[PDB]
Amino acid sequence: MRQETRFKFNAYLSVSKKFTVEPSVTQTLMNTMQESSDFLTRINIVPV
Amino acid sequence: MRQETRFKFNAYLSVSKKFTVEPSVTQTLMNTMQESSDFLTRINIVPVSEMKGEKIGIGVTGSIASTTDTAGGTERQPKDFSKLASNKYECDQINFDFYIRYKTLDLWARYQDFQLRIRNAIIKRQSLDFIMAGFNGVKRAETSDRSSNPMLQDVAVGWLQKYRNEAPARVMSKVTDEEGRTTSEVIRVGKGGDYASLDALVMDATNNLIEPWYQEDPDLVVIVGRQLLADKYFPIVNKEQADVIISQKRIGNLPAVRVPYFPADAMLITKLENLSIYYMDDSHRRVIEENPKLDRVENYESMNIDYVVEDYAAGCLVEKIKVGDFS
Amino acid sequence: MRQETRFKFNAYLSVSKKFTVEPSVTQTLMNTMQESSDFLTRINIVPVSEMKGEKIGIGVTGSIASTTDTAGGTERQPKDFSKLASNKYECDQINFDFYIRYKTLDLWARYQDFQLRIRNAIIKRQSLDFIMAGFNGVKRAETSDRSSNPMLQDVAVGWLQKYRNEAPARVMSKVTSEVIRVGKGGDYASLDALVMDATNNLIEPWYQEDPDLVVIVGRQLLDVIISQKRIGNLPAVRVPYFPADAMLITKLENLSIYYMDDSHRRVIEENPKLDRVENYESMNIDYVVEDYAAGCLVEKIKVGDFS
Amino acid sequence: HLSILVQENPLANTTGHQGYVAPEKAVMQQVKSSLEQKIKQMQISLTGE
Amino acid sequence: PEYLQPALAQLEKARAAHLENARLMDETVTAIERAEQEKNALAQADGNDADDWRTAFRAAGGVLSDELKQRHIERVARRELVQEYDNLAVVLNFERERLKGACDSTATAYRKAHHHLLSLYAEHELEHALNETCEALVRAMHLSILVQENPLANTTGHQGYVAPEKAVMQQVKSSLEQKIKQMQISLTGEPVLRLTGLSAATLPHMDYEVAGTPAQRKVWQDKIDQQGAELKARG
Amino acid sequence: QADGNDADDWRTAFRAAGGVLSDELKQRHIERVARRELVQEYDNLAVVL
Repeated sequence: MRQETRFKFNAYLSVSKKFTVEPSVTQTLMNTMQESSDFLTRINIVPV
Repeated sequence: MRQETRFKFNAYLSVSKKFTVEPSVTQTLMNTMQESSDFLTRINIVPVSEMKGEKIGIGVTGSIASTTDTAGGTERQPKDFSKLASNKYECDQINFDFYIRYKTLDLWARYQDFQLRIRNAIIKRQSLDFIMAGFNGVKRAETSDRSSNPMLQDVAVGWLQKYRNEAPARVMSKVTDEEGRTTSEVIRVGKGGDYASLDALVMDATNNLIEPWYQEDPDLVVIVGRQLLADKYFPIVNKEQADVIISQKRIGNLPAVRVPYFPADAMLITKLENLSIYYMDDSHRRVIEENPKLDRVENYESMNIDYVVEDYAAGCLVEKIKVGDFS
Repeated sequence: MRQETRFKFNAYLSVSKKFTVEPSVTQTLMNTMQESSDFLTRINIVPVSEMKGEKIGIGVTGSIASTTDTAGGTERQPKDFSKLASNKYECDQINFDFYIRYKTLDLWARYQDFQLRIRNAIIKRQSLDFIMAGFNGVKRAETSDRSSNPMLQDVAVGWLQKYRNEAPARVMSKVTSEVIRVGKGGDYASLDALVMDATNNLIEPWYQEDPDLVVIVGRQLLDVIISQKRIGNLPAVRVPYFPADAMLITKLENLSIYYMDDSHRRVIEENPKLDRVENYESMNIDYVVEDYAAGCLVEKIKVGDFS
Repeated sequence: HLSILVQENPLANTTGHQGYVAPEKAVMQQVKSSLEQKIKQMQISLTGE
Repeated sequence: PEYLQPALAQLEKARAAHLENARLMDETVTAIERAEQEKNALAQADGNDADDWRTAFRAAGGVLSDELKQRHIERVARRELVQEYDNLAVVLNFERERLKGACDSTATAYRKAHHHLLSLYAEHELEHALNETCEALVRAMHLSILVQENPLANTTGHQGYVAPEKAVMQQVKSSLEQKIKQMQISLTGEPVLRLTGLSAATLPHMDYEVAGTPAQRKVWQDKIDQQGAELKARG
Repeated sequence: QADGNDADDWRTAFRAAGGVLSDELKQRHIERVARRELVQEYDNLAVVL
């Protein structure tokens, strides 16, 4: 019920491969590493 | 060490009593609740931005000095600056939830200035509730019922239970012997008991149990309930012969404070800035409802908190106190 | 007779609280630390540009006037002005070395007012340590491990050790029973007889009638707080750290610490081999009692009851 | 005197540091009360020459 | 007696307990002293025998037969056996520790019981001596009050005209306190000479006092339990 | 196990007789330490086996 999720859901009342919370540096490095190998491409890596 | 932290430290190289981060809603509500009562003023309500991790240190002091022959010999091994006994806090949620009937709501709304009165009333009802739940409350159990636990003994683990099951050998619950593991279940304090009076009790307790560092401190308080304090100061007034001795209320050469709903058969000696409560930054979720099935307007509020004593070696508590004669 | 003192004294032929040789950085830090606590305000801390010299006499009095038969044949004998016993002293080094861990560093870094809180914490933590080592310590060992010596007893020599070591008088620990007694069955009254015997027998007379004489004893047998009721007509105080079973009668300006100027080395290291950031600091200090007069102490007492 | 010698024992004072009345004054107040009660409840007869 | 008689044998029981405790204490002390004084002489004799064997073996060159064989193995046997001889000291001290703890415990218990009995006796005696006798003083004080109440008695004016009751009470208090201060206690009485006197008379009163207050006792007991659970790994 | 039992018994019997001993507790102790030295290869044989 945080003041952001209610606003984001209320606007709904009126794309599934990458998530990209915010473009930080650790995320860029992780994307590079997962792009390097091939098995990491089919798998799902996400930040939290 | 982290990016922003490394920058701040490099900048370090080249009111200070409370902690703030950013102006938000939960922090504002907590600050208001603190300013409401008086006991919450002399305590640390800290906002934290993590569900589990390390606690910060306040009022911790450790002797850090030595001398070493660096000239042709051993090296200099620095001692830790903030290393406590055990430190792992786990914040959890508690929620309040109430309702007003239509009749009472109408009666109140009839007169002006009712919203402000309601707000102040609920804030006052909430702060004292924080206190009452904190000092009591052995363990937390989901689906807490208020049938057989009227003293609010099931919300969350309290400071007393923290001392009980986190750092033993700092409590006193029985008089024992090398052969009698329980020579006395209860600590009798009277003319014939195991002591002379509460003064000697708190005296040898603050002598033996707590560490020598905090032992010599300009700030120590003996938190005790109301029944025991009045039981001690009553036979003084009930005599025939000076009334200032009721204003300061010192016992065992230590100032004494009293908090509501404190258990009557125990007392805790410690400095009043050592224990604290942590709360998540943004978890104060509040919703309204106007269902007519029971013609009542209800509301729910939830907040994630956790009580914590910072350094367990600061104070100690004695439990199961009984005053009598014991001829 | 250096070319500066003759010029400064010759100009005299034609204010007592702070000294301030020159505004350096170690002096500023020392002033800050002494301003932090309260007990350091009443005490005297001074700098000195050399070691093993003379004690700057502050708070010393006496009787200088006399009379002589100048015509009979004798002559006026100029009694000394700064007459003291063992005016020598020294200076030693003491270092604080401590590390902060990364996680806790992040925690402190999250909130506001970070550097100020860190500075105040470290200043307080070392300022308390100065005192706690002052009234204790009997050696100058080279290891000084804080395991087998909980309170600081191996860093430096303390006032209660300088008294016990230099002047074997001015301290009573044996009446002849070994340890003195106090009580109805002891060798004295409760406390007035003992404190009166002390202030009449050991401390010199022309320091007795002083408006600043103070008895100092720990929190037992009772910042700094003063007891309103004087025990021996003298106000009683309690200092934070003190061996409870002893006490000393003296002024509050007779004690002092001398910190060698321009000796303060602070370095910080960051060794990621462990997950910590270390900080070393080294200074040069020595404790000193100004005058061995105006001060005595009783060491081994035991209040109670006897036959 | 025996009562005083008993009361002087450390494990005697029920009251702590506050109101720790001296045993002498305590026993004196006790005897004074127990004597004045008798002197008040009694009367003076007249069978004396 | 006949009212504190059942409350009296506990004194004798605690007395016997403390006596047995002190006896065990001195027995342990003399035992460790004997063990140490014997260990010293045994070590010295071993050293002397070792020196003699070494020089005799150096005399006979690098060859030996029919001798210096049983002697050397006997010497190394003694050297191996002195290990536990020296080891026994630590278990003896650990055994003495809890003994001294129980000694202080029984000492303080006996002291408390004695004080309680003495207090009960003194209270009963004062009550029975005030209620029964000392009645002529009451009528004397009544007559004195009746005299002092007359208006032609108070030499003090309107200021400080203290009531005659307070005056006669202060008078009797002073005249009684002077007597109670100048006098002393004599031991010419069966019950007071039988068991009473000073606090106690034995060796352990305050010297050790390791337990003393119950809190310090608890700390010491916890430390002793830790030490014992540690030592249980060895002999 | 037998060695441990014998060791316990010897230790308590020696504690009983005080800090003095003669004509006994001499062959027993050296026999015990001999067995303690001999069990070494007894345990060692496992690795070669």
